[PDB]
Amino acid sequence: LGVYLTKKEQKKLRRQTRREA
Amino acid sequence: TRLYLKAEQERQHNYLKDGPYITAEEAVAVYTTTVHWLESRRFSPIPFPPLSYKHDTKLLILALERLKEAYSVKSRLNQSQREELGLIEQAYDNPHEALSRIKRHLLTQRAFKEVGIEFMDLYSHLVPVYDVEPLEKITDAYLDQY
Amino acid sequence: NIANTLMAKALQECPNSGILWSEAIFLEARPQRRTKSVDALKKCEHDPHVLLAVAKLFWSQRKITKAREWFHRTVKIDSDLGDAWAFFYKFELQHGTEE
Amino acid sequence: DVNPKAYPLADAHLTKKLLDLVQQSCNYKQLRKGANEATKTLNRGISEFIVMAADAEPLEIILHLPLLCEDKNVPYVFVRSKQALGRACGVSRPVIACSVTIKEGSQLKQQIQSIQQSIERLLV
Amino acid sequence: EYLVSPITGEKIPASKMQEHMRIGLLDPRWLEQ
Amino acid sequence: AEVTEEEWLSIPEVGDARNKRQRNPRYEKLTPVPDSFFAKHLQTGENHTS
Amino acid sequence: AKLWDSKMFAEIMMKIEEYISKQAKASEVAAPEYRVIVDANNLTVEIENELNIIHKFIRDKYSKRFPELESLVPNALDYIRTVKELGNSLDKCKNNENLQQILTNATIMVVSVTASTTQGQQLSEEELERLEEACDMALELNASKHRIYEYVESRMSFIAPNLSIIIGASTAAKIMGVAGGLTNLSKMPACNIMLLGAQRKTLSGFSSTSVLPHTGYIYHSDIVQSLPPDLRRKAARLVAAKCTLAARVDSFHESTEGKVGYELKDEIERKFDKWQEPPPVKQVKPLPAPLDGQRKKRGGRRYRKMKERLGLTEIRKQANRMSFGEIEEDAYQEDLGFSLGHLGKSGSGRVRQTQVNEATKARISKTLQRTLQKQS
Amino acid sequence: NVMLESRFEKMYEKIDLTLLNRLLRLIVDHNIADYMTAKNNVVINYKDM
Amino acid sequence: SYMLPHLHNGWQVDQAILSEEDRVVVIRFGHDWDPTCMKMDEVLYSIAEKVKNFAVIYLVDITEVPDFNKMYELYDPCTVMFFFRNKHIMIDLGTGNNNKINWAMEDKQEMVDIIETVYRGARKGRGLVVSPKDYSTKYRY
Repeated sequence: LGVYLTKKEQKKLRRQTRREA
Repeated sequence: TRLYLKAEQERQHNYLKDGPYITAEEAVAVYTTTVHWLESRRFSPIPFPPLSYKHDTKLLILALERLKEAYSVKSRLNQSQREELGLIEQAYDNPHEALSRIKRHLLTQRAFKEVGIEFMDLYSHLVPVYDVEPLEKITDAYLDQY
Repeated sequence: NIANTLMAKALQECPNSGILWSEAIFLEARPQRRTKSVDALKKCEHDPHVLLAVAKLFWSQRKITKAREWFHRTVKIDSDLGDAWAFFYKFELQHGTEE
Repeated sequence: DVNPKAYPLADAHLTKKLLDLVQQSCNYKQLRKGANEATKTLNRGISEFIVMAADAEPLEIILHLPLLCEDKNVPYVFVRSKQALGRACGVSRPVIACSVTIKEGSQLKQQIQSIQQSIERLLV
Repeated sequence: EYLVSPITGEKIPASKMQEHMRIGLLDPRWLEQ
Repeated sequence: AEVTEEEWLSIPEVGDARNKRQRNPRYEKLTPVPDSFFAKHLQTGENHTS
Repeated sequence: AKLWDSKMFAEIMMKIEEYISKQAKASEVAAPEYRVIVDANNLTVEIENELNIIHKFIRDKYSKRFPELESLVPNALDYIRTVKELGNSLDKCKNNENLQQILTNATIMVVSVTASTTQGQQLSEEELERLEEACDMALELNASKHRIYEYVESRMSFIAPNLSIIIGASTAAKIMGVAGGLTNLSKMPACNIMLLGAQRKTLSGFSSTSVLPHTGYIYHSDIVQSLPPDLRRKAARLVAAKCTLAARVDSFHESTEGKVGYELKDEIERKFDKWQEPPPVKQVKPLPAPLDGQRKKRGGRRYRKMKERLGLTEIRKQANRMSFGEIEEDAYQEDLGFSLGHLGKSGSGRVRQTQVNEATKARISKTLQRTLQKQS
Repeated sequence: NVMLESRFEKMYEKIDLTLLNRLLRLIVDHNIADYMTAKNNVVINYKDM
Repeated sequence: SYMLPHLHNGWQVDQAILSEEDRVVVIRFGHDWDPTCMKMDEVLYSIAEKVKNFAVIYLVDITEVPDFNKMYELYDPCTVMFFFRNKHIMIDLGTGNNNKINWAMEDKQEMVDIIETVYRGARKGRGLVVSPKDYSTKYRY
């Protein structure tokens, strides 16, 4: 089953997506 | 400055290991002299600054004005100076919360941040100049005025 | 240990119970960490001799002023049971000054 | 499996529900991560149930938690990996013990009661 | 033991998922500095 | 003279102790004094009449 | 009176424990060895639970002669020894050698100064058959506590092999006896294990940092004291954490050969010599080159606010103008050469007073305001 | 007549903190005197040491 | 002194002046054993890393390189010459001589001050720059 990454990497991944775009 | 602070380290370390240089006998003599004097003068002890004090803001106003006198003549400000002026002007804006903070510091604060030192040279001797934490300066000044 | 388990189960069942909360800190909890149990009991607003339990804890800690203040609070209408008055009388008779 | 000293060890069916409850309590600020904080919650009597991991190699570092739960009549259950529990708790580091505390009028009361019921019928 | 990668949705070894999350989110602009 | 040939190769390269925020500070902006001082100075220089 | 009769059963139990420990020196040259440790730990807990009440009785009975000394000497045994030594007449404090063996010179002088100004009155002979009896049994109970301390320290090579190697058996005994047993402290968080035997030492007009605050037996252990004073707290936390990690192992009697204890000691030493590792090589970046002619810049709300903060406020710009041929009285005696110029000057300027601006108001930093929020 | 003009040599340096606290508790309540003597006891910091 | 790079013959110093276009070449002519030259060859040590972006420092022993003594007047014990893109940058001090700093100074900030001023005036394309400080005295009092 999957795992639930924490809010720190939530913010990090959102920042990666937005900077990428 | 380096040499004097090395000598000061020597003296403080010597005091720490040698304990007090004042004997209990002379300490008792001085203390009993003082208490006899105060009782002879009928001096009532200074009370703690109450929560409801009529002159509470007046002393705070004087302390803030005194702390700002060091910057009254100034053209350019460093970061620490800007933060200090911000602290005094904020305490002027909200006197009640600032005085509550001061009372809490006077009642339950015993650990303080390191205070910087330097020296001003008169070319005869050296006068030490101590820099104190900007927030604690306000409390110290209000205490001094009271 | 059986008494400790029973006290824990009783606390789990209707923790708002004044008598159980008051008699937990003083009986089951050791003098170390009793203050934490006292605070946990004080988390319940009602003080049916719970203030008396706080007074007993303060007296155990040998705090004369705190014990007197709590007993005065306990002897009020909050803990108006006669146990608080008897404890206040005993403490005043057992006070260091007894004036 | 890996550790025979695993009494309430749960399988891969209600583990998902347990981790969902852990995440929801994280969103509600309703858990205390770490063995020490779980022990403190058990001592304070406000812990409702604690979940630990059977991957901590010296399991006796956390084998006092089931005894403390037995003393306080608190449900307790194991999992199969410390990394999953840690990541579900809301922190990256592997966690070997977490606790779920109380809240007045909690929206998680029904699910936490269901989890308490599910664990309590799995001891044997 | 297999887990599911939160970022790519692909079966991953359970032993690596820690450093997998450490390194699969490696910030792309870090590479230039 | 009695130091081994490898021990001279094992000399450690000393480094600085202070951190980045004290070795290499970001330039400290030097702002003017708030103008409330200019007003207060003249305000203190006005007297009453009675 | 009641306390002395209460200790009688404890005295008999301590005598039985003494007989067992003396036999332990002969039997180690159906009543196993571990139980002789468990019951001894229970007995030392009981003698502490009697020492506290006898100290309370001593404080209550001696408050008539000197009501302030308990607030100056926090430690129990120190209080019993001090009240035993000073006696009713307090003139035995000047150059007193046995006071020094109990009290710090600073607290010696504070208690002497308080003895000068005492409102207490002398005690009768009846008070001297109670307080001295209580002090004697207090010293006897302390002697019993140490005499079982040595035995427990000797036997923690067997009862708690993992915990007795990280901190040493001595501090191990000091932290297991006061915690109520290995099982008790196994249920105890490392944060609380730090404060085991943490004396609430009365600060003698000093900074609370000087007299170690929140310091426990683990902070006085040999392992932590080897480190510089700055790292000790950070070392105390780690060593207490690994101490409870070994304690939970020793509670259920695993790794009796000390493999987990050695592993925890290795981890502690690795963290210690990582903390003491010298700083690495830091490059000295050169000063930036002098700038070229021009560079393109952005502009918006941020640039507008920068121009507002650094813009010439009308009161500032009015002060720069300094008139001409108009002597003015030297304002600000403490530093002349500070003239406001046309600000408030009858030479020229606006009829209305130059109103103060609001953009130039002093402001505190974000992190400093965060400190203000947390401090309150 | 005789007239003496001197100064207490090293008066500031030779002030024992605990004795100062005891003297200060006479005129002011204990909390403020303790605050004073705690403020006096504080780490002095130069550029490096 | 000994730490800074050294030039041994006449060709090397001319190359060092020529082998650079985007910095300033600060050459300390003199004798590294001189008490005067050793006074400022440690100031030039303490700032060699700082001014790496816009300055390179070479040392020259006039006895080892007796080719520029007559042309550049190498007869004071210590001399400092600034070159930019193969052009001697004259600098106006408080002293009468405006082609060199023939005295060893003491403060590590003033020398960086002078070097940066030289670089700033050389990017514009000047031949004589003006120092910030005045050396018609020593400000001793």
